[PDB]
Amino acid sequence: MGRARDAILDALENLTAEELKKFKLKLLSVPLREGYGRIPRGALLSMDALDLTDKLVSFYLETYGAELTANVLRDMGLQEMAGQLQAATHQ
Amino acid sequence: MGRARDAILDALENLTAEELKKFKLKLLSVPLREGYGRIPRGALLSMDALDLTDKLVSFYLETYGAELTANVLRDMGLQEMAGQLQAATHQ
Amino acid sequence: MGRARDAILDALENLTAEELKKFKLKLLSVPLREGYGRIPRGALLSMDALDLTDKLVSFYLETYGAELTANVLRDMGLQEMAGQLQAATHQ
Amino acid sequence: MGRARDAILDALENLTAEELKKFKLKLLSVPLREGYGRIPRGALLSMDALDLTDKLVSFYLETYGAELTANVLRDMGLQEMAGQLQAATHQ
Amino acid sequence: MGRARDAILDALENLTAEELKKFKLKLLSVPLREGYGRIPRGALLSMDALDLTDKLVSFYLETYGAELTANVLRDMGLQEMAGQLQAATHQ
Amino acid sequence: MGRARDAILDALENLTAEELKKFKLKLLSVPLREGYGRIPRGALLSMDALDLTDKLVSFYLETYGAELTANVLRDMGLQEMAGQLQAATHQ
Amino acid sequence: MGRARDAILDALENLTAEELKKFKLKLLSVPLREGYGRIPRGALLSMDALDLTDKLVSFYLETYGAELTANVLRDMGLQEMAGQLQAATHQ
Amino acid sequence: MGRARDAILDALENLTAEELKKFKLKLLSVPLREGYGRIPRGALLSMDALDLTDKLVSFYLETYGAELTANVLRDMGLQEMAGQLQAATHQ
Amino acid sequence: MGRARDAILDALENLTAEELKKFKLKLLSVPLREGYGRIPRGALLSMDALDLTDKLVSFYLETYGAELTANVLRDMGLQEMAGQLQAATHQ
Amino acid sequence: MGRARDAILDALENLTAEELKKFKLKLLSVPLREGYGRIPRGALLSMDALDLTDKLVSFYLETYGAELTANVLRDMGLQEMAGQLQAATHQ
Amino acid sequence: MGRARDAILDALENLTAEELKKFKLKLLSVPLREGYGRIPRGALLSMDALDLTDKLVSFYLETYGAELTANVLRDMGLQEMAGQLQAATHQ
Amino acid sequence: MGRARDAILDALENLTAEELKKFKLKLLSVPLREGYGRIPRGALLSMDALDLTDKLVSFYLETYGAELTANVLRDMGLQEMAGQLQAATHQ
Amino acid sequence: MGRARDAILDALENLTAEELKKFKLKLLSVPLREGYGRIPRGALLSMDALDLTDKLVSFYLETYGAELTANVLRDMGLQEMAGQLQAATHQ
Amino acid sequence: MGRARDAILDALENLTAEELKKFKLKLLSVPLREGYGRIPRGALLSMDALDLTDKLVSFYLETYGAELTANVLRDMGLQEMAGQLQAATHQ
Repeated sequence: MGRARDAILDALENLTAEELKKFKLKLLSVPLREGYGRIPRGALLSMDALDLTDKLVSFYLETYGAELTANVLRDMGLQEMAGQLQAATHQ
Repeated sequence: MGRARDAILDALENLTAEELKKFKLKLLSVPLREGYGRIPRGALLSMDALDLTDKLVSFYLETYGAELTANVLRDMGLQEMAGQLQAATHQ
Repeated sequence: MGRARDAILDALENLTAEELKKFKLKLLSVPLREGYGRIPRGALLSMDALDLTDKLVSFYLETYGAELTANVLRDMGLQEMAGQLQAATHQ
Repeated sequence: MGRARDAILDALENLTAEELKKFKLKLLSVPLREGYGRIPRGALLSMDALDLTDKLVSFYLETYGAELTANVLRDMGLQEMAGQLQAATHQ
Repeated sequence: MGRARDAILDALENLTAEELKKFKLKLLSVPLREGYGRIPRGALLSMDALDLTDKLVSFYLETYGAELTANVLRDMGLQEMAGQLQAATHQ
Repeated sequence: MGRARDAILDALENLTAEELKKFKLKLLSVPLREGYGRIPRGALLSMDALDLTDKLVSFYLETYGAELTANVLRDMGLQEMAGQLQAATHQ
Repeated sequence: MGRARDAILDALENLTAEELKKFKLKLLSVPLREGYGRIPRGALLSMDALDLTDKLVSFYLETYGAELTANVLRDMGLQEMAGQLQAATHQ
Repeated sequence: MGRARDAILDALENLTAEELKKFKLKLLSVPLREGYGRIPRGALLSMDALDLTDKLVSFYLETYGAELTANVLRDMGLQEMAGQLQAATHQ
Repeated sequence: MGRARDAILDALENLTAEELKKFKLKLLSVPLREGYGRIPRGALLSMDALDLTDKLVSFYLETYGAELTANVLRDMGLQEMAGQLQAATHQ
Repeated sequence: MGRARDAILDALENLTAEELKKFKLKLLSVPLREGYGRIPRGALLSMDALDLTDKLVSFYLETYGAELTANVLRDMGLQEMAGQLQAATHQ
Repeated sequence: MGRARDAILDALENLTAEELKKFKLKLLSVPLREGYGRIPRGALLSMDALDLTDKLVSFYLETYGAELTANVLRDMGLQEMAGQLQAATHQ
Repeated sequence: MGRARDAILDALENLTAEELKKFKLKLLSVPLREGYGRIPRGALLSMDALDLTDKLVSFYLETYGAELTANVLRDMGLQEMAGQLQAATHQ
Repeated sequence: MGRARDAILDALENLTAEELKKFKLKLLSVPLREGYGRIPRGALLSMDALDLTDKLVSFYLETYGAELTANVLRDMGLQEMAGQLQAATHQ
Repeated sequence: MGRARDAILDALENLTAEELKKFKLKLLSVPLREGYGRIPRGALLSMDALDLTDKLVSFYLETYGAELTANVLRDMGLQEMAGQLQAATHQ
């Protein structure tokens, strides 16, 4: 199976518990491409890093799952984890 | 078959576990129209969102099942989920 | 016999204990083509993955049984298992 | 989904922990329009910026949620964050 | 069903998590009218506001459930929530 | 809600760190009307201006909470703050 | 039930945070009457006023629970709260 | 049938979930009279208050079942529940 | 039978409740040799250590089941358990 | 008749449900003497303590049934149940 | 049954929340006699005092279970609890 | 990993607490390159040297993180610390 | 329990905030008898008088705990407090 | 088991609350040998001394776990703790 489920894990494990809550809150309002659904609010507010990675790779695909994570990380300020994620997924 | 069982599901899945319990508690004393029964305490205080949706569409109908849910949601303060539920069910 | 009963099993076996309930609930309201019946609520809410796959291939046929499963999976958000099922069934 | 949940977050994160308490205290007595509820004291006096933004966007809507926040910010003296919020939300 | 289970909820939700402990502790020693039982210590010291309201309306009735709660609230100093509860319940 | 929770805040925020201590100390011996309780020493000697305003408005009512604060302010010499508080609360 | 669980609470709530620690420390070496147990050090050094009152009335009885608290308060210097407790409990 | 199965329940319901574990642990090593067996560890460490009461009145008799419970409660420090149980059972 | 089912248990029983979840998540994406199947998500995300060991020795054999476990453990950083497993299995 | 089916029961009833699973799993690979068979997996992973005791005394004999149980109990760390089993069986 | 399970509990209940963690960590490397097993890390780092006492008396015997506890307690500095444990266990 | 996280630490540890506050105040208005975010006021005005270094290296990269710090240090007068930082980071 | 935990408290409560630091610093290098441990710097350099007394009586015994404190007090110059401690502890 | 887990503990308990944070920050940038992983920031910036010792001995081995700690301690200035650690570990 694709390695995109491991690049996201190494990015969501390098950020503290106060930035994970902000990530999960930003994930409720980020614009989405057509044909994709949105994770319900009842789950996004309890999931930890592992469940969040699994849900991200399940609802979206590998490529879009990586791109959306990188865009959200860039938007909230952190550009080191976003850069690492882009470097890992792109090649 | 009627799609009002899917609008209620999207309304009970966007609220946390401390708001679902309040919803189930206020469902015990909400005024009811004539000819409709009340869900007993034994089962109502254990069902999750899916079981709650099924049971709500079981005792009540599509139209009244949506209206009662919207009224209860507006009663407890949440006017976003109630608004989207009304928008979906009305048309 | 047809191999479409095996593609459905490989898709419903990757669903957790909470997503299978949502699948079985969405199966009660999904629009149906003319000439096909609906699974009764008495048995639908008790089956496991194997019984669900067998019953789905029983009421519907291979092609429609795969298409309905893929549509229900896409509707509830999961677009990875839906894509896998489509790839397996189409060719 | 609307972006007014993001403009409020950028306004409640630029004020210290001594002004957040004042904001949450003035939120308990601010005048409200008809049809809207008031956040209970039990939860309002324990939330941080993220939960406060989520609850403010949930109880009210995007437009009124932004207007009330701007009015409360202007009431307590801070005219820079209120102006930034108005500029972000209006256009 | 009577609306006395809603007036009590609005009174136990406007007091913090340190006053709820005091409420539950004082509930173990207040005088009781004849014919009524006392909540056991094992369950009382673990309930939050919702279960507390449910059990208070369960063991006692609506009228006595409101009067006892108002008396306990007045005993521990809080004369705002007690006054609001009295105003809601009496008329 | 009542606007008397804001007039008290504007009066306790104009007190230096040495005058707030004297206010909190003289609040321990001021005569009280019948039916009202006294704030315990455990919490009274730790609260800041915001918590003090909240507790003053909770233990007493709006009218008595304002009158007692004005009387205490006048008693220790400061008549500018007491005069402003009286002018704000009365009309 | 006995009122002695309310007289102790009004005595442990009138002492600051550095006197509760001293109270809990002197509670570890005060002489005890025969037949009564000693609170373990593991839980005694974490209890706040409410849990301390509950445990004090649980391990000992009303009369001995009041007398021991009065003796400990007198031994550590505070003669006002000890006098208040004695007056409340005796009559 | 004897009322000794009701006095034990009223004593095992006034103790919290952290004291029930200690009760069940001390029940594994308390000295026993001749002719009586010991509850196996496999079922003892999973029973709740109701099952524990039933097992205690089943393996032992009413008189010895009350005496053993009182002695175990007195051994572990709690002399209020033990005294209440003794008063209830003796006369 | 083979003793490699006991060396794996001694390695999966020394992982905390948070590292077993990571092990089960990384087991969903680890590269696999030809001719071997993959455990479905529906069952793998609920297994504890004992069922995980049994399933690992069921789908894979003794040698490959040990090598895959050692590789997964080493990949997530844990190089003490991997060393113990290698020492136990190789000789 | 032989009493070794009762000594085994007293050893399998003194261990919790989490250790019985480990016992049943370690029974799948323990070395066996020549001439004795192995319990199949289909039945072994469903039996409770009573069925396990009966089946263990069925395949093996009294002496070997006790010795194998003692060895397996020693392997998993429990040397108290193994000791009491040896004491009961040997004399 | 032996009373050495009661002397250990009175020693592990006198440790604060930070000394029990150190006890559990140092229990992972203490030298052991021949023939005795070591508690797995997965369960040892989550046990509280009661389960710790039960496991300590289960894996080892009464005498060794007390001696190991005394050795570990003295090794970390605390020679009061270890002293009373030795005094209780020896005679 | 890059060593620029250690060169910044030696620059923010040689300056007193009256200069760290000025550094943090100047960091709120310094011009920034395109695509980079600005640290919010709520967190920036509470960080010590270590948290400030971590946030500086996280929001920006190694090179820009060092260059911005050197520019800010040069702006506020200190040319020894900035020179040391430039010498360390450049080569 | 022994009264030597109270004689130490009456000696460490008469030290100003500048002499307690000197006492704690000299406690780090004082010669120790064989068989006794030394308090680590991580915890010792933050304790107040109450925690210091508790740790002093816990690590050492009553007699040695008093003697070491008296010697340290005499070594730093204070011979009135050391004399009082010796008089209290000796008889 | 090896005693190198206890030598690290004696070195991390001699660091104040401000030096442990610096140690944990230097642990994020220290060069690593080939074949060893790096602890994620999510858990590194929350751990206390005990969890840090356990995790350090978990990712690395006894020898490398000691050498890395000694080098990091020497880098940050403290050569007494590093000397003690080397003396303990080497022989």
